[PDB]
Amino acid sequence: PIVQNLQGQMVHQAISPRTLNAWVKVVEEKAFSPEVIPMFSALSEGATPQDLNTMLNTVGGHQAAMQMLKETINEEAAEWDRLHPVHAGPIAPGQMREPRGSDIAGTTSTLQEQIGWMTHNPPIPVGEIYKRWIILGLNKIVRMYSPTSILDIRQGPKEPFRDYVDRFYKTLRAEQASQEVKNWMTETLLVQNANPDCKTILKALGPGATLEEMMTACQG
Amino acid sequence: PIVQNLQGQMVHQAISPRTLNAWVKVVEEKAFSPEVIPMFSALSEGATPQDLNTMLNTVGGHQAAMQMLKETINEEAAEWDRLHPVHAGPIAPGQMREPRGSDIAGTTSTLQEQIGWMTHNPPIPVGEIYKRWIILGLNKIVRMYSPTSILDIRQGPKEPFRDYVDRFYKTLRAEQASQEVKNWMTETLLVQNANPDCKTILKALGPGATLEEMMTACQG
Amino acid sequence: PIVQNLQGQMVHQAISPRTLNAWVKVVEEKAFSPEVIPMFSALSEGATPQDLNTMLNTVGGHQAAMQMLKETINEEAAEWDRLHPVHAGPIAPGQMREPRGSDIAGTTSTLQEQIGWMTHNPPIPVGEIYKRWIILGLNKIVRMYSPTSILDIRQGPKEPFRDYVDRFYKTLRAEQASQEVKNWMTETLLVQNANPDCKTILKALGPGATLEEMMTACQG
Amino acid sequence: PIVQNLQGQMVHQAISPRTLNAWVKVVEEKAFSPEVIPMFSALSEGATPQDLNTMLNTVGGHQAAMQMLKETINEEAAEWDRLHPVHAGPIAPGQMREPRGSDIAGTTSTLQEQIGWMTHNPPIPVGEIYKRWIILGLNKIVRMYSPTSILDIRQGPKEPFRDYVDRFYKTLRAEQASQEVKNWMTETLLVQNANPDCKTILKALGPGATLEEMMTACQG
Amino acid sequence: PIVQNLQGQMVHQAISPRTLNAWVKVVEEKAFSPEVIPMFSALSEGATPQDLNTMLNTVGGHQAAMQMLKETINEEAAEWDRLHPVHAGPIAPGQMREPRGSDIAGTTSTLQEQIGWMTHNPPIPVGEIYKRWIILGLNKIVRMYSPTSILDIRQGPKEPFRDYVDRFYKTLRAEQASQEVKNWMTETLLVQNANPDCKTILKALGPGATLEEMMTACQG
Amino acid sequence: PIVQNLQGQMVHQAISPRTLNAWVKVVEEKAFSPEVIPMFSALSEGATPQDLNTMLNTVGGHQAAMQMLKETINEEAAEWDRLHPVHAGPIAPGQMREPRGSDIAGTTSTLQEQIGWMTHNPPIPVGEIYKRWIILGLNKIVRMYSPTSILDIRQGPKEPFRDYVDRFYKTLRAEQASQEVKNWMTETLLVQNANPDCKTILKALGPGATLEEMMTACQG
Ligand SMILES: O=P(O)(O)O[C@H]1[C@H](OP(=O)(O)O)[C@@H](OP(=O)(O)O)[C@H](OP(=O)(O)O)[C@@H](OP(=O)(O)O)[C@H]1OP(=O)(O)O
Ligand SMILES: O=P(O)(O)O[C@H]1[C@H](OP(=O)(O)O)[C@@H](OP(=O)(O)O)[C@H](OP(=O)(O)O)[C@@H](OP(=O)(O)O)[C@H]1OP(=O)(O)O
Repeated sequence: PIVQNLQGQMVHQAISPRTLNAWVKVVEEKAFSPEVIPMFSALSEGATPQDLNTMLNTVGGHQAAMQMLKETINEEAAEWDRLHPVHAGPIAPGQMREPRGSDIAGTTSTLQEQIGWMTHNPPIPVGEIYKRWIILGLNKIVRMYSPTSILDIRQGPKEPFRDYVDRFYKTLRAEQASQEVKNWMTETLLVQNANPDCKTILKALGPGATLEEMMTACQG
Repeated sequence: PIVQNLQGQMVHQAISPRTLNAWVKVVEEKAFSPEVIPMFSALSEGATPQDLNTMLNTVGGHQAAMQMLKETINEEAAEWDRLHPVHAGPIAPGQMREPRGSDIAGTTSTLQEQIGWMTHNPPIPVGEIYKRWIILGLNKIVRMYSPTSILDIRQGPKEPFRDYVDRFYKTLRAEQASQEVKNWMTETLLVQNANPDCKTILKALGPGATLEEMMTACQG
Repeated sequence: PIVQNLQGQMVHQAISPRTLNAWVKVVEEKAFSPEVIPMFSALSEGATPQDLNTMLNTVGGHQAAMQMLKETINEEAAEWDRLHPVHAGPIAPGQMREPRGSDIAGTTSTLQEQIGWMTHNPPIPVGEIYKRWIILGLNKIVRMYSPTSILDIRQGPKEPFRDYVDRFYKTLRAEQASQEVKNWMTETLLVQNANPDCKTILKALGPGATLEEMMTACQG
Repeated sequence: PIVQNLQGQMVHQAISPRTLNAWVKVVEEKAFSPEVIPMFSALSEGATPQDLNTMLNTVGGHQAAMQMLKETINEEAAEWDRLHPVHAGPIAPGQMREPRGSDIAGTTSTLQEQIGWMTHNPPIPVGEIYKRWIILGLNKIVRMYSPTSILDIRQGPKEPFRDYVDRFYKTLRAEQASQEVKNWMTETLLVQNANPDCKTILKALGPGATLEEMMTACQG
Repeated sequence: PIVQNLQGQMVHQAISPRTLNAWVKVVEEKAFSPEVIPMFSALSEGATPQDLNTMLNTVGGHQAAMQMLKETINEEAAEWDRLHPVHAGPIAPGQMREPRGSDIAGTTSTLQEQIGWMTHNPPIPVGEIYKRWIILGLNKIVRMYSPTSILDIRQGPKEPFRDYVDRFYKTLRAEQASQEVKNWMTETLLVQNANPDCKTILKALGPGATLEEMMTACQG
Repeated sequence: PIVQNLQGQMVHQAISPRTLNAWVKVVEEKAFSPEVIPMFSALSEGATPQDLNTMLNTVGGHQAAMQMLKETINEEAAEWDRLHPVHAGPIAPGQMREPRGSDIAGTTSTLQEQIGWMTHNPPIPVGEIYKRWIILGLNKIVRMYSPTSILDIRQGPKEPFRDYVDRFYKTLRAEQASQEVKNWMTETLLVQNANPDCKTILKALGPGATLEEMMTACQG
């Protein structure tokens, strides 16, 4: 992608084969865990919209997610076009006007236009907008691909509380609810669906008990 | 290949063995899916025609498709020679003669000649044209190695709609239809080739809903 | 992370895929053993808080420890906010106010703010404070994942004392005890919970001898 | 090999061990397939005959082919010596006479001699000629390695035409006959030795066609 | 860490994860053999005391050896403090006093102090002192881990003398003694504790021959 | 090691960890074979003697060969001391006297002396000489693990001729002798020790037999 230059501006460079190999490995090993969402921001720093398009295309299978993200990109491009004032008239030499939905998506914009937009004055980070749209698409796709809800988790009589609370927090992270709702569910459902023995132990522990005390109490 | 040197001008470089090894391993481990076409453009950027020829030559097996690509290269070179009259003029330093059909593919041109063509003023990315030429072939190559039709696709009574839409979009990517034709064909056949209960539910929902409602309407 | 340009000004770079891939693979493979605590500081030196929280988020599984460390980070940030004399009123131009309880976590502080803090006059090592908080959280996590206590280790009648003292010192490294108590216990517990013949040999050898004499006298 | 300087003068570069290790491991792991013939050039660009000799000597297994290629190199060096007699006379400063029969084989010469030959104007392509001789030796080796002829191939009744055409083209590539007769026979023998259904479809198509049409007609 | 730059002054850097991963894996997999002592010196070139401490602490298990080497480091630091003059009072600005016994290990001295000491004129090779202390600790732990002495090695009645001489030399390399003692042992003990037939053949061949002649004398 | 600077002066470098890792892996995995003899030289294309002995001491096991090569190094140092008289008197400033028998091995000379000798005018390839000394030693190392002679090889009736000729050439290449004896034996032993059918075929073929025709006539 675009790499920094020693005491210089930002110039475009070829995509590292290591980056794409790591991306295909991580999207072929699990491809449906929340931690792959930060991984995206660990590799899409400063990348051109063309790089985003190539990364989206290089994935194998699961084209339903590709259609989902394409639809979200189209609708958000339309909303950006309607909200942002239209640009016309003589364009200043050396720079280009604010790109429309087609240009930011990379379908009609070449590499030179994206490079000029990155080095604009003031710089226009439409790559950031495109990747935040992709982040929203990833959020909705991980909502889609989550195979369980939050309220249906139940701890088995022989099931340890360790992996129980682990999967509870995994589904909590998969949930898109507000912070206060997350706090309420983590304060209630963590005991509403546990084993009865240490359920009553935690009830005896009183309200607002930290989870370390609960985990040291549910043992045995 | 030719890479943009930091705080300096671009210079020719030898092909890294790792890129070729990754290319050959991904060719031998994966079928002729559409997503391999962008992957090629993720490794052939800033490459001389000789580099592209070497990349083509490292193919392991499936030489029938290689013969198809060679024939398409020959016919495209013939078309290029036919549409470009022979450029006759003085030969002086700083000016290089017009490459022919055997020269764009790099079969009869040395690496130094390609470097001189790249450094010629004005720059001639004719080798890049050759790249797109092979891309064209790769397109039909996919259509050759995914012989399953798109009209005959039908979701079985026990076939989940997730895999149904996955294979439908795989064959769509294998298809040569334009963007609008693809959109129309999907918006028709997705509801035309579903389970009867899904058909009734989605027709009760009505047209205009995105694929999200299509998925969430007839779950199970 | 943060690097110094050769004969140049300070420049902030991204995270290389090598470091994150190695960290995630070693975390997913190796358990929550004490040796992972130094390993983190091997790869998280001079890193911005945003890089630290992205590295934290890229982990997969064991979300109970993640929730516990988030709680500890939040409470420590609140304590830092209340104890520190939070400046109020106007801020002079060209300055940067003290980090917030959420700015140190990186969830509300932009990368430009982090860069300004790093190069501030005088510099603010907020990233180091966050790293120390992470170190405390990892100590809590390794205490949580401690298999057994330290007083229950018993030497087998025929098991060699070599692996006995090895696991004793491993558990000492995994122990939550302070400095003076561990100094007291490293001179009396090992000679008290060994085979009787070697115990009496060590007792006759005299107190104050280092562990090399202990192991040589205990040789069979 | 010998690499160009960053806007400077030609400087010899050290041999990368990774390329040699990859070459030897792939040669010893997969096969003695003719696919090594082109990719060898990708690993021997701008390399002195010493580097080629070092690469050749580090091979493992099947020393009979090594003896064959050594004998071919010796006889071709003798041919070069007898066709082009050894030059005599004092060597003017700044130039150097052509390499001898042993010098061109990279045996009785040092790296500095190759550097002086390369910097000499015109540059004598001793390395290129040695590479051509190695290519001819490998062509003879792969001619030997062929376990069957080209005219005895027959297609099984219970086999798809894809494997038949694949093996026909791989054996055609493995052939060392003249290109003219090869291209003449690749349009006839493929149907002269095909299954009856392909034969009937092709003779219904009529004499003369492109292999794309042939292989699409064989489908179904 | 301390690594030279291309035609430029040395700048601070960080140890690559692959180096530490290889170091820890070879430490945990091969042995606590003397050959690891040079290996460490291969990976400790231009390394700050912080890097040395991190590389030391990244090992998993064998904590008894870690405690032993820490104790030897502490006693060596005490010896250095008592031997080298104890500076009292600050020095003129621009210079710093010699690092304390706790500063060589890096327990109390930060990386900035180590960098300042390294760049100070005259240079402070405190890292070299720490490395040689680690070398002494490795030598003593190798001597500890030797399962047998050099005096009680007996050749098997049917075991070939190749394995006998190999194990004799391997044990000798683990011996911490002068080179003259090693020469005397290799010249005397190699025949004293051998099989009667090789003993008689060795005595017939005389004591003036080298190891090669005597090992080729009584083969079988 | 010895690395050329970009159009600059000669600058010393430390040994790359990957080079020594590859060396030790190929030594431990692949048995002692002549093919690894070039593998050493490619890994030692310019290095100080200190680096040579450092990479030589990394190998674990087979210490008998290490002792043999150390003895040969000592005897070659004695030879160098005898043939090259020791010189005394004044030493020119900026230059160092020629290395002695102990200095070439690097046992007494420090890294600074090696650097000064590398940059000496005229250059002193003392380390190069050292490497050729090692070559001599490894020659007799080839004689160590040779299990049979060059005339006891026999082709079994059930064993294919390919394996027989492969082993014959392995033993021929491994064996150290003159060129004339190899030329004599490459036409006598192989025919004499072949299965009777193709042996009499070769005898009917007569003189001038080449291995290619030899074992293409032996097919069947
Ligand atoms: O291509 P990069 O991502 O910049 O990584 C390179 C690459 O190593 P890898 O292919 O293993 O990643 C270099 O190898 P070449 O491409 O030159 O063959 C290597 O050079 P050496 O092989 O000589 O060590 C260099 O290391 P360095 O920068 O120390 O010269 C290393 O860079 P990193 O070590 O920063 O990944
Ligand atoms: O550490 P791993 O996860 O096993 O990956 C390694 C590593 O490659 P990366 O540095 O890209 O991770 C090796 O490089 P080093 O760490 O030894 O420098 C490389 O070896 P080469 O550099 O010689 O290519 C090797 O490849 P191989 O297993 O073919 O030897 C490759 O393994 P993977 O290819 O399985 O990732």
